[PDB]
Amino acid sequence: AIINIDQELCTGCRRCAEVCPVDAIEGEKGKPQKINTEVCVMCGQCVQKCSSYASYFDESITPRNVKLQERGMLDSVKEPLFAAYNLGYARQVKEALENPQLFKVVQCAPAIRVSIAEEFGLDLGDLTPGKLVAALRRLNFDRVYDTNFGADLTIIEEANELVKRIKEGKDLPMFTSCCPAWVKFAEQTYPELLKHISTCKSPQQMTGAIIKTYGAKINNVDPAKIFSVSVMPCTCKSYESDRPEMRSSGYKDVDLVITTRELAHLMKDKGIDFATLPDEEFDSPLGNYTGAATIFGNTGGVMEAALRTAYELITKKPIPNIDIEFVRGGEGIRTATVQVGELELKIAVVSGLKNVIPILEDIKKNKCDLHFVEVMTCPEGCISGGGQPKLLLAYKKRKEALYKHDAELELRKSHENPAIKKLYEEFLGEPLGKQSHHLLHTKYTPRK
Amino acid sequence: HVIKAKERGAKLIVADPRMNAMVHKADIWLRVPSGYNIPLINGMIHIIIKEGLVKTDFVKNHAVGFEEMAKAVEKYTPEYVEELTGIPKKDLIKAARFYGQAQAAAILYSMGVTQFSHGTGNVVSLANLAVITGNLGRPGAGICPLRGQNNVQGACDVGALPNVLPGYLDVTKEQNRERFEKVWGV
Amino acid sequence: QEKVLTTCPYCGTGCGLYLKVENEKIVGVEPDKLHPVNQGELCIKGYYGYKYVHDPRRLTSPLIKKNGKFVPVSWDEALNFIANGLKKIKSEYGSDAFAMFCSARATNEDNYAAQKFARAVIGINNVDHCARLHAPTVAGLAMTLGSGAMTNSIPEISTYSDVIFIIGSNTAECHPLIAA
Amino acid sequence: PNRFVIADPKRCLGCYTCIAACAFVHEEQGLQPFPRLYLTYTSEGIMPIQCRHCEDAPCAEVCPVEAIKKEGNAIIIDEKACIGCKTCLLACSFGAIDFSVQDSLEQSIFKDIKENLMRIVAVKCDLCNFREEGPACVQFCPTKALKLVDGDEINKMVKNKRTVNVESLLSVYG
Amino acid sequence: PNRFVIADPKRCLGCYTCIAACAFVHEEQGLQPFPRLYLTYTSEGIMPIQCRHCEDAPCAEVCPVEAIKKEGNAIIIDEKACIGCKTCLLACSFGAIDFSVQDSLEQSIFKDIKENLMRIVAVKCDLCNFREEGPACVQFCPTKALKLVDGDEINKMVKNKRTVNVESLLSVYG
Amino acid sequence: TQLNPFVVANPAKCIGCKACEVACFAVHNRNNHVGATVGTVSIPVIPRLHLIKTEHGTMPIQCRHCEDAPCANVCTVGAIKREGNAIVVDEKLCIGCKSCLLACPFGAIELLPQYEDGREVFQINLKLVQEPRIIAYKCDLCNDLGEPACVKACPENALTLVMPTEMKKARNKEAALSFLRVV
Amino acid sequence: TQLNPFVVANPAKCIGCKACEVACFAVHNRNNHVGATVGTVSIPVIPRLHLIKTEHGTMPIQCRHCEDAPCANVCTVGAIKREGNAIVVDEKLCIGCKSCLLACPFGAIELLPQYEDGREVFQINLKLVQEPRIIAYKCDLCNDLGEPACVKACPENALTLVMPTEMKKARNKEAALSFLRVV
Ligand code: 402
Ligand code: SF4
Ligand code: SF4
Ligand code: SF4
Ligand code: SF4
Ligand code: SF4
Ligand code: SF4
Ligand code: SF4
Ligand code: SF4
Ligand code: SF4
Ligand code: SF4
Ligand code: SF4
Ligand code: SF4
Ligand code: SF4
Ligand code: SF4
Ligand code: SF4
Ligand code: SF4
Ligand code: SF4
Ligand code: SF4
Ligand code: SF4
Ligand code: SF4
Repeated sequence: AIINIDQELCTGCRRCAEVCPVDAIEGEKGKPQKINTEVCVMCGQCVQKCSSYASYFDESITPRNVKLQERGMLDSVKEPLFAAYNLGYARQVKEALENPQLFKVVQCAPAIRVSIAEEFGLDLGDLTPGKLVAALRRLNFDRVYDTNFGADLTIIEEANELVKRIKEGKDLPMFTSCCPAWVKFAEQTYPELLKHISTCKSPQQMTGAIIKTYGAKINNVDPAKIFSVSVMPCTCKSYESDRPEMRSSGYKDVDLVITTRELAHLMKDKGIDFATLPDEEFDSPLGNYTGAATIFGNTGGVMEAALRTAYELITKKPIPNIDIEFVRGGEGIRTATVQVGELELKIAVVSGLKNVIPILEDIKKNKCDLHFVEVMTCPEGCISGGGQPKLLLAYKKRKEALYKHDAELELRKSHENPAIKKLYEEFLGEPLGKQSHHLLHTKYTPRK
Repeated sequence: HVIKAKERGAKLIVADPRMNAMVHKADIWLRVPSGYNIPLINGMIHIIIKEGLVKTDFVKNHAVGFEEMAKAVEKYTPEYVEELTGIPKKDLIKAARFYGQAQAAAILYSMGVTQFSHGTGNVVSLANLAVITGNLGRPGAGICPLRGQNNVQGACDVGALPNVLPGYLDVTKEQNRERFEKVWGV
Repeated sequence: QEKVLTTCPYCGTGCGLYLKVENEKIVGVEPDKLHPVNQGELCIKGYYGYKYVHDPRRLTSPLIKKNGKFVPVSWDEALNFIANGLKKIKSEYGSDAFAMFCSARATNEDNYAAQKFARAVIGINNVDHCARLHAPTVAGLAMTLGSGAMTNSIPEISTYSDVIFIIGSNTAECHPLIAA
Repeated sequence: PNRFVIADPKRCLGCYTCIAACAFVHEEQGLQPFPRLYLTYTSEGIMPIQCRHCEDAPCAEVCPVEAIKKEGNAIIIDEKACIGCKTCLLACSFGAIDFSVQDSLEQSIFKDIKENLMRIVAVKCDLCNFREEGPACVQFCPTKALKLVDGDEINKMVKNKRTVNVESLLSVYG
Repeated sequence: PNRFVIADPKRCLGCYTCIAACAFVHEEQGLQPFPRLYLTYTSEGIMPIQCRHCEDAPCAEVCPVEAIKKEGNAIIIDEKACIGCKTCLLACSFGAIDFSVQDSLEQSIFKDIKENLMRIVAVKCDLCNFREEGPACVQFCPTKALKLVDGDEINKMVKNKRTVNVESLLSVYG
Repeated sequence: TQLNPFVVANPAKCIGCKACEVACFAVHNRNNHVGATVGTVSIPVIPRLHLIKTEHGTMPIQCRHCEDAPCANVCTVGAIKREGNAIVVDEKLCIGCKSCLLACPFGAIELLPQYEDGREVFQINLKLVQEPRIIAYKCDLCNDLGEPACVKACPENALTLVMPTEMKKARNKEAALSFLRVV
Repeated sequence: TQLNPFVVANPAKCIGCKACEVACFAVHNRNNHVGATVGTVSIPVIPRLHLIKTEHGTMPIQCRHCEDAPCANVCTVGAIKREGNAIVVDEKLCIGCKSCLLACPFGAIELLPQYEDGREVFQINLKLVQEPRIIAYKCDLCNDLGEPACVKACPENALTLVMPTEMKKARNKEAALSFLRVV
């Protein structure tokens, strides 16, 4: 299991039942509940809504030392333990770090650099890339990479996929493939529409696949001892990283993921302070990205990132489409119209998972034709995922910081990155070029 | 035993010129100066007579008279003893209410009244109060004196006074004198 | 569950009454729709006089007084004591040693048996009941009309309109169905 | 509107059967064992008096805890929330509310029955809405003095009296 | 928390046997014979006073020779190391420490008994940890006024009072 | 056990003269050196019934002496007890736990400082000055003393001591005579 | 002098979600490096109001701020003082006795270790380890800080800060208006 509910601490307040879209929480108005783990999409918002915290000044419960073994957390955290607990993977990361025979690489998501700063008494939403990378290299990690490389890769792949699908339209209302809880829900309840969803992999999986077979070629390390851990703000990528069909080049692309809170626990356990450390830069070969890949943490940023190159793919003329403010919001479903290549596209972006059900019907899809739809299960995007820290009960600071980081960089379109050009001219050739179908494409066939 | 009887249903009425551990645990403290308990008990009898709480069956069936004590207690009024003793007057009414409507009442007294010159009147008045309330010959009610030594009672059943013989018999009677003359010895 | 026809014993009118019994204990009482006297409705004592038969204080064993206190004692030796007491008093002073107080709230067979077993066993005319205190009425009516009891029948007083003359009116709270 | 019960004093013997039935039905149901129908003696006639279900109540307007409320077609006391503030006893014109106290019973046959058989709150005629049969008082009466009046029986009686008056005035003299 | 003992003043007769039982039991083991439980006469009530074991212990913060220490769940005075610097007496708010001097005994029955029967360091109720049985002051009281309290009993009493208060508030009015 | 009486006002014959509270204050505080004369009163005035005036006239309100009294039940310490026929608060054991003010819906209980022997009564350890002891004041129906003093002091004779048993019989007889004269 | 306000719960609108105690702990302990985020909490969690659930539902229990407070009277050191409109305990003069626990009938106070600057506090002379200093904990109505944090954090607004003076006037007016409209 991943999401559980302790029966010694749950009080039956039913609050967490009012936020998960699947309603997998079964119980009464009182008494402890239980998670229907066979239908849960692992979104994580039932964790952050929990507020039972039973202290250790009484001996009527477990002695709080064996509890840190069940939850999988570190033994030197001394933070309050809640009821709706995530499963912990920090101990296995620590044991892998103890072994000096593993060429260790780590990945950074475009929502950790803003989230981690609140874990050491700083301002909420302080953009700290340099401190994060310096601390990561001080955590005995041999290499640090950014998952935004795979974000640029999946932007190019999805743009080419949309250009291919706009000609001789076959299941044209295609959906984005960046939120694995959305894929799990679509395979759970609406199995007949799974071919609509694009066959492009999540950015972490492309990054891991490139690390395992291309990162082992630019270096002198065999692709058998590499230990890859991705830091994702999500109680959602662990299920994504252990599917039977989610491996390439023989081995797993991503071994096991850790959220922001587990990274903070590892940071505190090693006894390294955060404010004193200076700034540093990521590794050049697989850490150079653009601002279009930076806005995926916020909701709807995939749309600008895809359009900034889809416009050039369709019209073949460079005309500015850097910024749009009509698709940026925080709730419900948002719609827009785009005129490109003497073609009109009706675009929608959905924050949440329930708010796809009105536009997923076989009758409603025919009446709107939904030329491109972007979906995020967690509200307001991955900046409000399960990996983000508790808030003792805000969101706008993180998204404003991400947009400021996008506006600060001198590279905006996700096409001018020299690393992507070098990768295409050396290893992959052309997109959809009988090589990406083995490394960057998946077939969504659980048929659940 | 007295304080263990306070099973949320007992009523303690204590009268004491001094201060001890018993008066601090009683709801009613009828503190009276020494030697002024005779007007207090006379007013007690007067109040319980005036309220009409007298069990007439016992006095009619066993006692020889009722008006004899009424002739002596009607002289003393609650106000008369109020300025005679300097104590609140509502306390007497409350004590009468607690003593009268109850079924069993036990009266105790320590060495303080026994070592008094005029204790005969005190014990006679206490006996009269016990008779008039009908709380004699019943379990949990009656006059309950206390003895200051272990074997005083066994020094009364046998001869230990110059006017008594073993068996609660008086030596002034010649019949008891001739009752034991040879079995006793000389 | 089971219904038994009985006559209500609380007053002298007499009414049909179904003793609705269940698990051997009375659970209710019902009126008889075909009875000619009450016509299917009863007073307070008929409807709620069944809560008198199973009180927790019902006398459940014979007791005798030996030294001033009653003691639970079986039937046969108590009958021995009664028999020898009656025998000795009859031997001493004859058959006038007792006066029989037969109940007015018992069936006619009880009174007949009491009379016979006070007259055909020891033999005396000392039988009485506590319902004499209407005694001049039976004497007067016998001396006037030769009839010692009721003349007419109750349900005929309401079949058709008559003139009803009441002497010493307490029928409204002595027989709550005749006044009905 | 509301359903209630009325007793014409022509056929009431004062036999105390309706009062005892009303007490004992409520006792065996699980509510207060006290009767909610009071027998009153006057200079000319004896009539039982109960709660004529007032359509404005003058009762729910004085209850501070809001215990008295209209349910179905009757006024219900809701004994569980009643606290004992003797305010509805002031505002009842006919005096149809008494309180569950042993001393509230007058000396009669019913008192003897209830003492040979064996919370303080305001009890009122609830019209026996919990019982599938009709009211117990109207059903156990030896002379059928009480009678239950509905919303439609009032209209029928009004129409009958009105038609009789009109026909008599027409027939005799215009 | 620490364990201590309290006496509800409702059932204290002033019979002077708890103090003598405390004195002689401590005498027979070889400690200081003087008692460690005190009796106070007040205007309203008679209650024995003793060393409620201060969980922060202001006694040990002023002792200069470091002769007061926490053992088990009690405070121990370590009579072998006390010198008589009457500084712990100035810091004890309840005044539960007296000194082994014959003049410290007041005229009562216990003084007469001790006189007919026949080093100066601070003495204090050490809760009788040297005896396998409980305190001698709690199992000798003719009225059982004294009672020992631990952490578990304190928690039970707190929970009981809180639950009773909540149930009363729910039952009456929210 | 029988019904307890309670004094009730009469809005038709009340003016708002406040001459019924002063009698109550003067009759309860005989131990604070009052001699039925203004000038011997050396303490602040505390009545038991409270006069309230609104658009539809004015009237005094006080404790109705409930049988299932919420105030008695919520009092955890046990100050409020049904000692006599009426309900009375006890001044020795009250601690000022204000749950009474959340229990009574009429609002006939008010928390005010105590005054004994003509002086304010202070506490042992509080705040650097001392603080006065606060006690709950409510009507006790003059049980310790004689007949009620708010009555016999009302000039318009508005306040009445009603027993809820005789009033019910009177109303029943009135209704029976009114209905039986028409049928 | 004005009556001490206090917070009260509404049991009909409480689900026992335990989001009111966490806010209280997070708002008092700002000196222990808490940054409105779990992860910065390096101390045991200690609230001031305690949730309790019985078969008739659940609600929290907190200090009632008694006027004649027994917890202050019992304390011989005098650590408990009334500083403002609320009664507060002093964490510097507490000698850690437990006579303070035996007084309060509501049981809203608990003896727990003190935590300052994110670490346990240690005494000077006891036992070979040091026995941490332990202080009483009770609700102080957030007098040093702003408005109460138990209110404004409850999702259902079951907690309300009640002033026991205006309530009596409102109940008096309501009772008068209800009585005038009928009689
Ligand atoms: N993989 C992936 Fe994504 C990327 O890049 C994350 O990391 Fe998101 C975030 N932050 C999460 O979870 S998933 C959905 N697309 C937008 S962002
Ligand atoms: S993980 Fe998400 S969907 Fe599953 S129970 Fe929790 S909140 Fe609901
Ligand atoms: S939020 Fe926590 S305590 Fe409340 S029902 Fe869900 S798991 Fe239980
Ligand atoms: S928004 Fe991100 S963390 Fe949340 S379910 Fe989707 S992919 Fe997972
Ligand atoms: S009138 Fe009543 S008491 Fe008499 S027999 Fe009939 S039911 Fe029984
Ligand atoms: S049952 Fe009928 S006759 Fe008997 S008292 Fe009641 S109303 Fe009168
Ligand atoms: S006695 Fe009961 S019904 Fe009457 S006003 Fe008071 S609470 Fe309401
Ligand atoms: S109790 Fe009286 S006033 Fe109230 S509804 Fe019934 S009859 Fe009307
Ligand atoms: S209707 Fe029912 S409750 Fe009302 S008086 Fe008749 S029997 Fe009693
Ligand atoms: S033994 Fe008990 S009753 Fe006797 S003096 Fe000691 S505490 Fe008081
Ligand atoms: S008298 Fe003894 S215990 Fe007290 S301070 Fe001095 S040495 Fe320490
Ligand atoms: S001697 Fe006094 S100060 Fe020291 S622990 Fe005992 S009671 Fe506390
Ligand atoms: S615990 Fe021991 S030393 Fe302390 S008072 Fe009791 S008998 Fe004396
Ligand atoms: S204020 Fe006084 S009377 Fe009211 S509940 Fe508290 S202690 Fe009892
Ligand atoms: S104070 Fe209020 S609740 Fe208490 S008895 Fe008086 S009126 Fe009733
Ligand atoms: S009845 Fe007596 S105590 Fe009550 S308000 Fe009137 S005068 Fe005051
Ligand atoms: S004395 Fe009478 S008229 Fe004057 S305020 Fe009081 S109740 Fe009203
Ligand atoms: S716990 Fe603290 S505040 Fe309470 S009595 Fe003891 S020293 Fe005083
Ligand atoms: S701690 Fe308890 S006794 Fe002290 S003021 Fe708060 S509720 Fe009252
Ligand atoms: S008022 Fe303040 S201190 Fe008291 S419970 Fe609420 S948040 Fe905590
Ligand atoms: S926050 Fe509100 S609803 Fe939740 S436990 Fe606290 S009082 Fe109850």
